[PDB]
Amino acid sequence: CGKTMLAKAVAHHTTAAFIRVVGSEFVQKYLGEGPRMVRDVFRLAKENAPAIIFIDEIDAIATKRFDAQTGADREVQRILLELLNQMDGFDQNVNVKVIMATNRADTLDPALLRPGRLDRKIEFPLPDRRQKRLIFSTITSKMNLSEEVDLEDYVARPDKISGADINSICQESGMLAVRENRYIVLAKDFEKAYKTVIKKDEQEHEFYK
Amino acid sequence: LDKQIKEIKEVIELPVKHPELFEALGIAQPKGVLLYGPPGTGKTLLARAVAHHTDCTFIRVSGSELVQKFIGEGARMVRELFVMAREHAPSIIFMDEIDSIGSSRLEGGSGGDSEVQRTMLELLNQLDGFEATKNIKVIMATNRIDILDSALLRPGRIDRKIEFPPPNEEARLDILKIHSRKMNLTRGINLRKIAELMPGASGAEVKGVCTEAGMYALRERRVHVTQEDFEMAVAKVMQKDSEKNMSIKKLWK
Amino acid sequence: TKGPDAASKLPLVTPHTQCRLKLLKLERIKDYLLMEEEFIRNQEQMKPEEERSKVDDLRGTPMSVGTLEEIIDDNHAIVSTSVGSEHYVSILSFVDKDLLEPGCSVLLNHKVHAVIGVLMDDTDPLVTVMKVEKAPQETYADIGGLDNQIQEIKESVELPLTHPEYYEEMGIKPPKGVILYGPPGTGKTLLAKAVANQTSATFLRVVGSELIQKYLGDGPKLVRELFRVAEEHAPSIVFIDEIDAIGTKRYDSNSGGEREIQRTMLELLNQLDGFDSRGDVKVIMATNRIETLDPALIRPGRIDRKIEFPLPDEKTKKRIFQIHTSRMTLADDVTLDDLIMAKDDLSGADIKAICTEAGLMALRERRMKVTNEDFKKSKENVLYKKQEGTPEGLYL
Amino acid sequence: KRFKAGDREVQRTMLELLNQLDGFQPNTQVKVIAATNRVDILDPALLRSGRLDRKIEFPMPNEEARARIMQIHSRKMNVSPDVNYEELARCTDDFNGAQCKAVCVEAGMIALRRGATELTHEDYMEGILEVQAKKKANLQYYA
Amino acid sequence: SYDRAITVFSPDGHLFQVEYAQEAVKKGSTAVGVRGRDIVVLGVEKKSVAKLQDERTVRKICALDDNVCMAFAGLTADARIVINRARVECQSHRLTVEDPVTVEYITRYIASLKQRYTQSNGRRPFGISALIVGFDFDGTPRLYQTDPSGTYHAWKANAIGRGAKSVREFLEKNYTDEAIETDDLTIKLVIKALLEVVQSGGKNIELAVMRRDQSLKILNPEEIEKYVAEIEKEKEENE
Amino acid sequence: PIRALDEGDIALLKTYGQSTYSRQIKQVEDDIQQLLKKINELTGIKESDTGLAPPALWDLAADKQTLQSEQPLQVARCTKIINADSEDPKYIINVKQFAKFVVDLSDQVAPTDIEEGMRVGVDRNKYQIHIPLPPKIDPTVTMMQVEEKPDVTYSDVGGCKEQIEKLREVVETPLLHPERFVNLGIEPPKGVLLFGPPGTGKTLCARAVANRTDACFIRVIGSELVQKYVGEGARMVRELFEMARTKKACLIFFDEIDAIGGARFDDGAGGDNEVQRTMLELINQLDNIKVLMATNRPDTLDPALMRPGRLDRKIEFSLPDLEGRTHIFKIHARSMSVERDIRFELLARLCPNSTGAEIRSVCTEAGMFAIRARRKIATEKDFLEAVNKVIKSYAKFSATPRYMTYN
Amino acid sequence: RYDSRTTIFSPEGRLYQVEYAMEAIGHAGTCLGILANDGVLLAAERRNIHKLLDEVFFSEKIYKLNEDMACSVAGITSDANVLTNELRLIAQRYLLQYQEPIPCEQLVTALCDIKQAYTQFGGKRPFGVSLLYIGWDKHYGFQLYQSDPSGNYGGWKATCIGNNSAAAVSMLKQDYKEGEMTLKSALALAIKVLNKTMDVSKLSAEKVEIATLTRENGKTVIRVLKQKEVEQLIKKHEEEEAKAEREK
Ligand SMILES: Nc1ncnc2c1ncn2[C@@H]1O[C@H](COP(=O)(O)OP(=O)(O)OP(=O)(O)O)[C@@H](O)[C@H]1O
Ligand SMILES: Nc1ncnc2c1ncn2[C@@H]1O[C@H](COP(=O)(O)OP(=O)(O)OP(=O)(O)O)[C@@H](O)[C@H]1O
Ligand SMILES: Nc1ncnc2c1ncn2[C@@H]1O[C@H](COP(=O)(O)OP(=O)(O)OP(=O)(O)O)[C@@H](O)[C@H]1O
Ligand SMILES: Nc1ncnc2c1ncn2[C@@H]1O[C@H](COP(=O)(O)OP(=O)(O)O)[C@@H](O)[C@H]1O
Ligand SMILES: [Mg+2]
Ligand SMILES: [Mg+2]
Ligand SMILES: [Mg+2]
Ligand SMILES: [Mg+2]
Repeated sequence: CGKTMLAKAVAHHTTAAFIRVVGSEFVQKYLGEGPRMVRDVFRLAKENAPAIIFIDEIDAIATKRFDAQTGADREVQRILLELLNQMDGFDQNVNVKVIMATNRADTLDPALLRPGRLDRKIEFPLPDRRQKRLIFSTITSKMNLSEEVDLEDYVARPDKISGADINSICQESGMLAVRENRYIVLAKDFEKAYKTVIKKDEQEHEFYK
Repeated sequence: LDKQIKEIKEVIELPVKHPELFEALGIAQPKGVLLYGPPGTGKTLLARAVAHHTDCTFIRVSGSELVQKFIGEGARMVRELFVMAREHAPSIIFMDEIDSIGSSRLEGGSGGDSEVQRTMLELLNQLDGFEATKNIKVIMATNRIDILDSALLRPGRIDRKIEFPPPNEEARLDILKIHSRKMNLTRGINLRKIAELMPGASGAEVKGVCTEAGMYALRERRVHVTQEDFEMAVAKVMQKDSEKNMSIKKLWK
Repeated sequence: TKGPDAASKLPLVTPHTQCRLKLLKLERIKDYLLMEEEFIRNQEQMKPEEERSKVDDLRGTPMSVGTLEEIIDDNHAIVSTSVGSEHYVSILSFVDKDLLEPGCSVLLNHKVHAVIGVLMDDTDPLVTVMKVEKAPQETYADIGGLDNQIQEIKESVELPLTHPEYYEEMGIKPPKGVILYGPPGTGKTLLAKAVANQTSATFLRVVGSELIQKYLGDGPKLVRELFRVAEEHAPSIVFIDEIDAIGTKRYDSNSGGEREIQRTMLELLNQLDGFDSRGDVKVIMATNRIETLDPALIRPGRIDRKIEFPLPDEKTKKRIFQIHTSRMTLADDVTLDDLIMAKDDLSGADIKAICTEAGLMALRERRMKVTNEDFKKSKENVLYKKQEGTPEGLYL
Repeated sequence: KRFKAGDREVQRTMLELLNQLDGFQPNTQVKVIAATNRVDILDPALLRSGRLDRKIEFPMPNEEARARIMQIHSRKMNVSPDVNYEELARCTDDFNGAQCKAVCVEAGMIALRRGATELTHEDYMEGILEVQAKKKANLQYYA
Repeated sequence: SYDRAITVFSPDGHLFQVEYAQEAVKKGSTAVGVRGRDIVVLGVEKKSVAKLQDERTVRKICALDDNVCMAFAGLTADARIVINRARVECQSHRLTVEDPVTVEYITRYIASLKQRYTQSNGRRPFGISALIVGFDFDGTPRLYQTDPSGTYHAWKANAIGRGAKSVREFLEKNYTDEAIETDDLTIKLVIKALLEVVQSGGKNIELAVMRRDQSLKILNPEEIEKYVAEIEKEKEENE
Repeated sequence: PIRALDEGDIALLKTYGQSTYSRQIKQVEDDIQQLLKKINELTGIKESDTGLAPPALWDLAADKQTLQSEQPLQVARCTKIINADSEDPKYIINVKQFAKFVVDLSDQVAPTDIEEGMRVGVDRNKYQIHIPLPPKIDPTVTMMQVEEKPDVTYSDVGGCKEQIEKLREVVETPLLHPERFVNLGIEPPKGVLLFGPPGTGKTLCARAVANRTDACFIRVIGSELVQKYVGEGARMVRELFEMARTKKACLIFFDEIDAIGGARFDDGAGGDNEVQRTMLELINQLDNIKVLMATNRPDTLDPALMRPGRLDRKIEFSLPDLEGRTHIFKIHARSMSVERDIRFELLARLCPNSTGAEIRSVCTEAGMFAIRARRKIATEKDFLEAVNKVIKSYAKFSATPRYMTYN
Repeated sequence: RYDSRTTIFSPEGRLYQVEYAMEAIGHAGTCLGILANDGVLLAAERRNIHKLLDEVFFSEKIYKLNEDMACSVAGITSDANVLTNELRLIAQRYLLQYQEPIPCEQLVTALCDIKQAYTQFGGKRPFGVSLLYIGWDKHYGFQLYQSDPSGNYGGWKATCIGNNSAAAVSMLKQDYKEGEMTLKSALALAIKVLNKTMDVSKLSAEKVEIATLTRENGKTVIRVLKQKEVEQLIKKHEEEEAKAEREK
């Protein structure tokens, strides 16, 4: 729904020092390397201030804390605690903004959802009939579309397709037009591709419904 | 946190500034404080306030700074941490997020911490061990107090275990008044009413409410915040996640 | 055998009411210390050469330290330079060819490498710091109760040194190796600090975490050096506090860092009971968890007495209170029995914290004389970290 | 397998080895063989076309194979003519060839303990019981 | 790993699940019972009033039959069931055999009922050990002690619950023939036996006495208080 | 309302009620502390002599000549001889850590004295071989072998007669009577692995072997075989085995094999593989030499090391039976001052599933109890008390309230 | 760990599964019985007060067992349903067999006997529901009985279970009234405690349920108060609360 793409746009539009780390990158072995990596990330933001830290897929290492009974969960909880300490601790970092992207928003630790660490909890919902039109218009603005291709008949369908699904519908329609050696995407290709990205069920098992 | 500040000054400031009271009274000097409570209450803000007026070497050991990949290195770093604190005595070590290193000792084996355990035991001996320590005090702050072992929370290491409960109405009104001192409040904005609209607001959430009330004026290109700018900002910061399922919600009568 | 390098403790004064006789005893100690200072300073000042001078010119400055590896001839040897190389050095005349032994640290001339001295007492400074030089000021009279526990530790580390005839006339080998285990805050490290205050033997101390190192060979080598120093220094006591750090139960670890942990543990086991019998060196280990230690480490033969320190009893708690309230100024209405009778699991550290807190509440009310209410308050303000965890009213 | 650590020396040895296996083409008289008890920890780069290839498979001996193996390692010893090697194989399960020789060695040793020249079947049975450190006790509840 | 089943023997022949059943009684309130010449007195300590609950539904000493009574320990949940089963069994035995039950027979029944619960998987043992004391023997007083395992023993005097070791150890040194020579002295023996309470309050001691061919008589908190005062006056001799 | 202690309250608290001698006593105490500090400073540096010989055995005039004339020679090993024309061989020498060089002889030494692989001594300037050197003897491996025979004999090991005979039939009998093993054609096992619960007598049986050995017994420390520098453990074990081979009838005893015998796993990013490769080199050496190994956890050893090609025999030291427990009691009570009525058979039955070390502890603790009360003879009553506190106090719970089920 | 089965005894002798069932009542609803002569009441709370909940029962937390017995419920819904079905069945069995109403305690004893049986026999999860009982009999009159998922019960004068049980019982002890416990005072105390033990303030009438039992002409009328009388009760409590602020 554009969580990563908005951070990409911010990185393209920032005068600060963008520092992207993925949540899975902090899960390194050799205990004392993950929290140390968090310490290095925040320190690196500190000297090259102003700087922005984008931590994508934080649900990997920022799940709600619990009574860990092995070094496995103890280390990931330690990474979460190091994140909490470096984002808001005894050393207040100035001019160091943090963007953090998750797909769950409820497994997150309550200390990390504090309005002193993650102030703005922006929600990226599935595009509606209005946002889908804009997403189609922006993706297809570069694509070579036939005049008979009216985008409205696809944005008015009630299927809850995401922005990634919209981009899929566009790219695969262009791919299908390419396959037939045609340099213009026709409405037939759009309709054919529209059926292959919204039939996500496919397999199922017919008894869960 | 007026009571909490006064209770924490009886260990940090009083034993250091006037040790003669303790010697004359015939009691040992309190050594450690554990600031526990729900997140966003002031357990680390109090550490910064203490470090601002301390006139002592204030060491900060926050999170997993003593957890090193090499064995016997975290214990070495703790040893040199307490050596440096002694040559610079009186000194105060603040250990934020003590759950990172001070969790309950797990059974040794395949699945179980053993090195962070070892640096933890070195710290345990450093606070209260064979060699008595002088003019060294620790204010380690945590969120979960039940995950810490009995040895790290035993007295002689932690004399005072100060709790940071969520602020009450007369306290939340105070938080609303210290985080809005620089804010250009209008006339007729009853800060107590907004405090009354935040039952159990942690304490950092009050600052978040103030910040969002200011934000609601930033998007309108203003400098003054009205009562409606706060009331519509309380519902934003103080948002709640419901079960969103009556079937689960009626599991229990 | 250099002899027991016992800690230097000044004589105790035992008026504690701050009376004049306390000042008289302290002033007597001060006068003797001043006289000793006068003696040494006046010996240096009053005190106002051809044979050793030629030797010092021959050796020169600096003077490297190498490891002897081979005595080729009576005048020729092979030493290892402190980087790891080898050299076919010459042995000079002033070098005593008896102390020249393979493996010992030899002094080498800087310009023309040649053995010019033997460096005995080359102990790693990570181990020379392990020795206690200033004894703790906690005598056995500073512990309330634990008479059974004190007697067990006194028959293995003090009695075999004051009356060895009792052990030898009967046929025993005196217990060599005791483990101090129990709940946290019961008096184990206190007992260690108490024996260190009464023993006449060198008292090496270790938290069981100084003897663990990042390097591959340093870990077990340090415990070997520690036990070599303990044996070298005549009767000795090695206090390994918090032994749970190193001596945990062995297991097939898939981590190299943990496999060395067991490897230095297995050298602690060897240095306790191995092919070569130990010397006159007792070992005192302390841990909060005896169920986690390796069975071989706490095996009889290595550890002979398993001294248990349960949470203090009512009488023991009453004695601990008086021990910790001796220097207080108690009011006439302070009947301590109100706090002792409580069924709460009150450890000795808990008692000391109650005393300190009870004194602090007196300063809260501008008083240097603590009353009974101060104690009843300090009990509640200090009895945290344990809350109340028990089964509900199931059992009658 | 691969993992600046101190293993960066044997790594060069292994890579030089890999270079020489791929350097020489087949049809020449430089056929190589390699043996290992754990291919689980072996770098699969070693097990690639042009390198070793043709992984020969060595199983734990079956009953008939165990009997045969136990027969070979007793030819130099004065074994009695009446020893049922097949029954020995039945009583020896989950046994590698090294243990299938150790049983013969232990049977001879036990025969020496008994002060006998030829090895009876009971000596071989006691060797089977002793090769796995088990001690045979006549339990009373069987009868 | 030999303690998560009841029908699994430990390498040293231990039923560790059975042993853990004896931990429940050690957590229960102290109950003492001594057999006298004509008055068999049994007492319980640590009443532990919740200051908001009526004590009638708290009762721990219950009469299995008209001439036998029993005080238990451990958890009350199994105690009530064994109470009902023992009552039904003694009534049934009176039905099939005209002679009413004796103390030993009811003790044997309770022991067998517990044993059949400790014998099979899928059934948790009764976590109580009850003091069976009564005068139904028609002339000779007897008191018995059951165990959660299923073993029943006959004692001249016993002590169960939290404090069994201390009360039992102190009871041997002062249980002799001269002490039991008098009924009042016999009940006073219970008085000093339960006097070693956890807090030794003296007001949480409930003692019941049954005599030869008499009925059960739970001491009211005026006769119990009077006996406590009398014991204190006797104990005042130390001064 | 915890009112803060203002300065006026502080002064009154530090002054009102003070004993008149408190200030003077405290000043005297601080003076004592400072005086102790400075006096220990004035004499803390104690002389550490550097092993100088007595002045009688001094030759300073010739010592200076030795210093100026003789030169330090770097110890090297001649890895190869080139023999360019059999007259200028152009030897190649390894200087261990420095580098590898192609050098020639000095005119002093003869061409035929320097044979391939032997240790050579080179000068610091041109690295010419000046003097041959004897083969390397390791200063630590030389100390590894036990020069002093342990005093404990075979009669001091009780309850393990079958294990003792199984150990002897491999360690001593093949070394003293190598004829019974040749007549039947049996290859004598060249190694055993003494394993069992801790305290069963694994190491005691090794000291008993060393006492009656007739051989060269080496105690492998295990700690030394794991060095900081890479490859030094493998070199240590290699020269250990080489020295063992040079000696006739050598015995090697790797006590606590678990230190250098852990199960193999890939841990290249670290020093674990160093001791791993030392173990592999040891296995290579293993597969007249007999090898001993003892362990209390034989399940952690590598299966390759436990296969009967390196350890042909595996002797299990189980807990002694009753008859062996009485024998152990008698051995450990032969020197004790006991009364001559002791029922050691009775004492053995009160120590079920007990190791041979716990019986020694019981014997020691009986005399401990007989010392606590001033009795010079340890009667039977003390032995029962010693058992109740050594064995019963730490065997299990098995308390009386839960022990009324066994009768 | 020793909480795999309900029949497993811990090494300390604690039935871990039982105590897990016991502590789970904290997730149950708040129902309390106040001290009262010539009457007795229970005060329940409706967590699920969603507007889309049509109300058909008006007694979702209040159940009537006999003609003179009423009980609340606090636990799993299905367990409460089956337990109250067994309650009514046992009460009617006693009425049929003896031609006399169940005398309060023997009904509670019957439930506790059934409940403990699940804590002893394997394969059955312990009933994780605790429930108050009120009633009247010719033996002891008005009684208040506390069920507990362990099968343990107990007579009580004032107690509560569910969310904020400790606060409710402490507050009931703060103003604990013995003897002078008229029904009006009991209702006022119930509303007063429910004002604090429930997090939501102002005590909305639709979210609070009171059931009272009174002896009227030997009939033992069991009453559930409608919205109007609950509204006037909370109004009375509100007017009383206004006077309490005169101290400042
Ligand atoms: N009692 C309070 N008074 C004033 N400001 C407060 C208070 N509690 C929180 N805040 C504000 O909220 C912020 C939250 O940070 P704080 O250090 O208090 O968090 P914490 O949860 O207590 O600790 P940690 O960072 O260790 O998790 C503070 O920086 C401060 O600005
Ligand atoms: N019997 C006792 N008499 C007097 N003081 C006691 C006694 N037992 C404990 N204490 C007090 O307990 C305090 C805590 O230190 P102590 O050495 O007892 O800890 P410990 O039991 O070794 O702790 P840990 O288990 O954390 O290592 C001591 O300062 C001492 O004053
Ligand atoms: N069979 C035995 N007969 C007599 N004494 C024995 C016997 N077994 C053990 N002991 C005594 O117990 C002590 C235990 O030490 P020993 O070296 O034998 O232990 P170990 O079994 O090798 O232990 P670990 O497995 O911990 O290395 C011995 O020194 C000896 O005095
Ligand atoms: N508003 C949008 N306009 C165009 N493309 C979009 C939009 N939202 C999502 N996408 C497409 O969805 C894909 C997934 O990106 P994004 O949603 O940012 O990452 P994530 O799935 O992790 O949130 C992108 O390749 C992007 O092209
Ligand atoms: Mg993303
Ligand atoms: Mg913090
Ligand atoms: Mg300690
Ligand atoms: Mg050994």
